[PDB]
Amino acid sequence: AQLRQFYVAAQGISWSYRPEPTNSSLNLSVTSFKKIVYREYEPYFKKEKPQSTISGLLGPTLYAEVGDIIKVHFKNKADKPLSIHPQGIRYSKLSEGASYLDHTFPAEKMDDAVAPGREYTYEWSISEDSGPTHDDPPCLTHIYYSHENLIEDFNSGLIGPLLICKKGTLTEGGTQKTFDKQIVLLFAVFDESKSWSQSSSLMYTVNGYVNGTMPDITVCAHDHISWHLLGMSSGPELFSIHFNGQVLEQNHHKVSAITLVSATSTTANMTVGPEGKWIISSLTPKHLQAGMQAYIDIKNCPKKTRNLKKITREQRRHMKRWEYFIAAEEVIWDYAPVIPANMDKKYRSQHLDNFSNQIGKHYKKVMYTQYEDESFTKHTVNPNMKEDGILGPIIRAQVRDTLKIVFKNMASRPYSIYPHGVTFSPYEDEVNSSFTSGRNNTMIRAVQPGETYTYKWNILEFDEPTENDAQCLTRPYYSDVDIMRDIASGLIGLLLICKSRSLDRRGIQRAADIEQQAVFAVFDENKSWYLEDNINKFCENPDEVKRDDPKFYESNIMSTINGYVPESITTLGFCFDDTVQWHFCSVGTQNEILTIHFTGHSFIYGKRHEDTLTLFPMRGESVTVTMDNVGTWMLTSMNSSPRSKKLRLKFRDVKCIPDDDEDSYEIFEPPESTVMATRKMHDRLEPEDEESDADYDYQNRLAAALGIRSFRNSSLNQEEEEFNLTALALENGTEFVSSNTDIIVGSNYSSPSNILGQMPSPSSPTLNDTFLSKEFNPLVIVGLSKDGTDYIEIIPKEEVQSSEDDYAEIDYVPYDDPYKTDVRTNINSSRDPDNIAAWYLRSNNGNRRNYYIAAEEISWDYSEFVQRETDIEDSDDIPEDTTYKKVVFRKYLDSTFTKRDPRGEYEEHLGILGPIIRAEVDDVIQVRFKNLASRPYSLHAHGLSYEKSSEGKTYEDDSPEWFKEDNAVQPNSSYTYVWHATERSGPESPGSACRAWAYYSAVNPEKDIHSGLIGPLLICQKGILHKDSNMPVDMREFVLLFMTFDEKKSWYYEKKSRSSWRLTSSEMKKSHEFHAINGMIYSLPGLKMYEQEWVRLHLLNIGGSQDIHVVHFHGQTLLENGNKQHQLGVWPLLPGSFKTLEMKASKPGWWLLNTEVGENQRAGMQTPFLIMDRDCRMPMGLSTGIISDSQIKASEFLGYWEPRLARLNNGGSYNAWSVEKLAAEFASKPWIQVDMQKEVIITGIQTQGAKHYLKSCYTTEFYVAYSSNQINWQIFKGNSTRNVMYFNGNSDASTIKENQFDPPIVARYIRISPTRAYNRPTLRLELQGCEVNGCSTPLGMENGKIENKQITASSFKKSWWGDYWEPFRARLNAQGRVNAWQAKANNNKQWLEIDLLKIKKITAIITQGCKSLSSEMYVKSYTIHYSEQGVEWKPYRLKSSMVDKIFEGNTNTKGHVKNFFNPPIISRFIRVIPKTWNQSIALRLELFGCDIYEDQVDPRLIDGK
Repeated sequence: AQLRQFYVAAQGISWSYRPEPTNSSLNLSVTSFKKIVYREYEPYFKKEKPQSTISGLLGPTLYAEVGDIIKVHFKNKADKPLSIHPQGIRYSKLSEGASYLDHTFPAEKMDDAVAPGREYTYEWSISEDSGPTHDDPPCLTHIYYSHENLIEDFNSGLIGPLLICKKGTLTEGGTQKTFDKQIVLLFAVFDESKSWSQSSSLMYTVNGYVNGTMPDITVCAHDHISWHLLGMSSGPELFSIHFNGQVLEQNHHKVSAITLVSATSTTANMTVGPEGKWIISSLTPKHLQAGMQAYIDIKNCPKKTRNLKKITREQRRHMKRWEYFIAAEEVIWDYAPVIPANMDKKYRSQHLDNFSNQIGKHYKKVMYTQYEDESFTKHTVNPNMKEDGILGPIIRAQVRDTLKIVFKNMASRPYSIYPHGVTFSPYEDEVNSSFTSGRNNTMIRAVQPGETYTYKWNILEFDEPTENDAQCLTRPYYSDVDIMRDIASGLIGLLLICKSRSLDRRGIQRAADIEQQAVFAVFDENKSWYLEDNINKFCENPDEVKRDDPKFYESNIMSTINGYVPESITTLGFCFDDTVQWHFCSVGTQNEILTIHFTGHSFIYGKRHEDTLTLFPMRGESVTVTMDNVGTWMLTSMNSSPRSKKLRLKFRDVKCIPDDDEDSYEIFEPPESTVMATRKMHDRLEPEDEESDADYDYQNRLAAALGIRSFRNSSLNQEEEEFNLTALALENGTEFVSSNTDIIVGSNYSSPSNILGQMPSPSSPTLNDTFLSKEFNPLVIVGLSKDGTDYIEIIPKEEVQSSEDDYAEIDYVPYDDPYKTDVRTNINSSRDPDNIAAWYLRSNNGNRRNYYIAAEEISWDYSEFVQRETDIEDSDDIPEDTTYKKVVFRKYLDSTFTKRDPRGEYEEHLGILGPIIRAEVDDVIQVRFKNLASRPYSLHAHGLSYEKSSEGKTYEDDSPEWFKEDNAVQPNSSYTYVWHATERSGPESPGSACRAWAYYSAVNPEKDIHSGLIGPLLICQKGILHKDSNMPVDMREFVLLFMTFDEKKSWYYEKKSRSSWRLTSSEMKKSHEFHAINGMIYSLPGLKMYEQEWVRLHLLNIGGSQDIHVVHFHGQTLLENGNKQHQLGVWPLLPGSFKTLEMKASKPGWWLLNTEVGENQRAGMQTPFLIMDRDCRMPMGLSTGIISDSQIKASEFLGYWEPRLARLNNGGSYNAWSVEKLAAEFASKPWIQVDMQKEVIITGIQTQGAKHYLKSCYTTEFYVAYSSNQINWQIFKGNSTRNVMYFNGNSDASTIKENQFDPPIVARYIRISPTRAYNRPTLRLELQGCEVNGCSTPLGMENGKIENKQITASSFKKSWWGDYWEPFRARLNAQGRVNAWQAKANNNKQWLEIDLLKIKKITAIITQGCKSLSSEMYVKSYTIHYSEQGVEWKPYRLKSSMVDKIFEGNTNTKGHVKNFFNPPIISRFIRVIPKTWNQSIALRLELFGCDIYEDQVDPRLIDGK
């Protein structure tokens, strides 16, 4: 246990982004912007503490360890109120640092802002749950900033780092015990226009420097470094950091590039190379336009030589260096190979044709060519596939080997090559500055024309792929002299590094084909230096050209895949039950993010299925796809940007010929070693044999590991250091009910009958609407006019497929014309009978699950629940008050489509989202779709497997005599879709309960993102769902979509007419569209949860572009579960992402939900949510006499049985309320209305019968209604199937029955009405609940908890009659002749004192008294005093003047009176002063309030030193 005390101050300096001096950057007043920055001081603010030289504009680093307390003494020194706010800590209301509407008293409003020249103290406590001990690097990093004004505070500085470490790894000075150096980096963009001073300057900055002017970072050789990477900007930005000639390990993955988004942090581990000076920078072209660079220098520190810097000798049994030959040769390139017949012969297009638009484009390029022997450049080129038009040769290398590359330049300019992450470090010690001068920061030497050179790559043991990776990795390689202009010319290469277990492309499962066709490149001809030569011969004359013409500038950019335009590309074919390994990479960069989606199949990424890929600039990925659906499909750039929508590939999965011999053309793989022409790799030993026929030949100097090698010691021991405090116990992701209301009985249920017994939809007998219809037929109103047509089809007969890796490739001649025969749909009798659901019914699973869905049109208002915040009338939110026509999905009951199913209480935080579709593993789902709109719509699933005639797109090639009924459902029509759940759609083995998918209408992709059609669905394991109703049983689930809506693309029949697009480029229709979560901008209701409870969250984002959303929950830390137990604090969401997370609630109150991206958070996307209390089963009066009889009203009573004089529970002579006549057919029943004058939380209700005159009467069923005003009300429904909740009621007289409201309700008027009863309808009720937006609970726990030593009336204990009326017996319900004391003196100077050990906050007091049957005696008035230590005794007085407020008292022997007081009192000692007494003084009491959470700052190791 330690106390970490820090002294800080925010002060103003003069700064110009240039380091001639380190701190006060001025020279001859060239430029000087005002800035405000944090600074650290010595104790008691005596002298400023000296700063290092690397960090110019960066706050002090804060560090902490689990089990400690942080105290901060912030004070202000600028002309601005400022504050401080951390990110990943468990807050309290006194140490948050942010201001919003949370209904807090004035004493809680000091953290919001401090005045210039004043100071405040911040206290934080760390516990197990906010800990780093979940199988991850020991120390996590976070960022802290100012919350007073997000836009203006950040742009003037005010940024600081925070670190949290595990237990036992920290020293006195803040350093660890193992690592040698810790380095922190910051990347930022500063905009001077939005700042304290108004100017115009935009800077891209590392720390505080611009244009690559940063002091060097010098380290020694072969040392371990720990890196802490941040990144932040006021707008949407992304960073792709790269370290030259180095490799890193992150989250059990070996990487060479680090991707970051604004307001994120990351930790990394690194080992450095032998020597040299290297550059580090980003890869986004916007960053390459500016400097964005930093330098690193490695020196040879003496006597620290670890006997290994980077060296491995040549004693490898299977050496891969051979004689590799490449060349860089000029060529004429034709982009469209369609004008030849089908040659694709990569021959030089010598024809120099010149048209208006180039045909035979003859662009001058330079490309990587390949040869055979050491007599380099003689006419012998190794043949390969006709595809891969412009990519260089593919290179393969394993671990622990050498590669010898011979490069000859023949393109009249210097050129070179270097790979990414392939080598831990090039063997730069061998080379010398005589030739390899390294320029300044390269260490790689270019080669002049007519010269040859040799490079020696060496793969070390530290470059091996980790066990939690794919089969093996892919990396790019290109030129070094000038990255952008060399990339503009067509030279690209790929290198594959494969594992010591992965034999070098011998056999990868059964990989018939390997697709290197996965490179997307954008070529710009305005930057390659070959522009002059082609522009000389392009036009009729070269003297009339200029860059002003858009038709000239835009026409020179070509976006292609593998150098071919997507139009002129043939299809592909694949054998059934075959595996294909793809590897994607993007080199042509357009500072954009790209995503791709497969149709009909799914990926396997790591240990999970994704079915959607997002690729980053200059990054490589590897996936594997299993072929299992016999049909034609298409890879598409789904979720595309508004531009570049023409990116598609076409493939076929054909049923394989059953011939035992010569099913297709195949001799296996005749090369088997990538051998079409030898002598390029003749020393490439046989892939069949690896480095040990019987043993590995080994030569190394194994002394780098100071300790034991310990490769056996895979220290993934799941170590869990534990330390708990307050009420925060250790947690791991499981199914935890934790602390809330719950009972052991009931709970789960089974599903005995599954094959056909599941008919749950028509269960509800009555509903709201009524209009009769039936299912009819598909009813495609339009004729057979090309609704189903061969949109895409090519039939190729090609031999160069070559069956690249393992097994045969189809001949494309002997295929099946339908190739969807199976037995399912290959039926020539009738048409499309829905009996295929009976087929493939998986064993005994059965579980035919039926759903009915309709689509219809409504009107929507974005901002409705803002009324409470709408203090000024103005408009709703805009002069155009946010009302637009939309179309949505809705759920009905039966095939008639006549009655609607009302939305209950669980499903109200949904808004525009449609009904939820739930299923268990391996279940058949039949869904009916009914179109009630005025134009066609369809239904497209996602993730789950399906067969054709169950899709919604209009691309398919398979067009049999069935002109497909689906793909268009015109008005007044219905269809039946059949879907099947399988194993690959389920969750993981050790992961959460289940995951989430989505569906949407997909016939034009601009009706699903917009116009309101969203359909998220859930698939979960066996034994979870309930038989009667498809409901979860274990945990509370929440579903969160959030995405901006643009009301200009929903133009079909919700058309954007609006006075012909009325705007002046300054309206929110165009300028700032509606940022919304579930269709509303603020005040999302229906979010309630208990304290110390587990909640499952499904965060899903689909569609959109260039939108990255960071999610923050105030006061809570969320855990990510599944197979690795990774804990984090903030999650970013990418386009087309689905995530499942778990969360635990910490403390009650009102908290905020937002996204901390920046300027798009102040214009919407905010939501306050509530945590209520641990328990609320406290009676709310109505039996003890607190509630008066004037608040009770009924409509009918028999007479002499009053309705208001009968609400008591356990007494009376004439007891209850009677009606004397039950209704005929329905309830239509008289009601009892109860009012409470306030808003409270209601949880349950008790009931009792009647028994008099040798007769027993009791109600059996009833139903409840509630309201906040007497105008309108609702009917309670939850976990029920008959759309109204029917309670079980009584069974016998004089026996209490208890019921629970599964979601707590909020209201002020309640009314319950019976429906059936035995004998005459009779009732007797009691109510249970608690108070809203406050801590109201038996804090003192006077009735059972406090020991009999702290509540002795030490003030004036002149109380005893003699061992009879001993004090501290003053408890609310003390049976027997026991109560508080009776004063012997009965004077006016004698009072009561109560002591508590810890400071606590008291809110209300209930003073029941006069418990004595012999004689009744109470108190009529009293006053209150309090103190800190016991010498102050500050009287409780009103805000007007110094007057002791008088209080009320009892009025009868059995009476409970509860006194409030608006300002709660925070103290330890309390004193009660009796003033007026009817008779001898007697008392009983109970205290209410709560304890301040983090006051655990008792002295333990002061000053932390």
